Amino acid sequence: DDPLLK
Amino acid sequence: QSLEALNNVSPQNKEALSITLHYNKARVEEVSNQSEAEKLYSKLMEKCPGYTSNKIRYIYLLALKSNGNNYADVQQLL
Repeated sequence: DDPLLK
Repeated sequence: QSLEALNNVSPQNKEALSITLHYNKARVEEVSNQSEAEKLYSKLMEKCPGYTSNKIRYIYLLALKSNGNNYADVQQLL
């Protein structure tokens, strides 16, 4: 759910 | 040189690129010296617990050091 991970 | 140029990175992608570069440096350390690799692994895990490769490598190094005495950690990661 993290945009950083995406 | 990449880490030096990281200071010029845009703030939006700065965190992601810093995490990637620290992971690469930790891999190079794991090739050279496992202690600094584990230190940077802990640093990145605190920085980003959601990453999997960092946790996988850290638990793998621990299992190498502990002769597979951290089965609970492997099960938790699974």
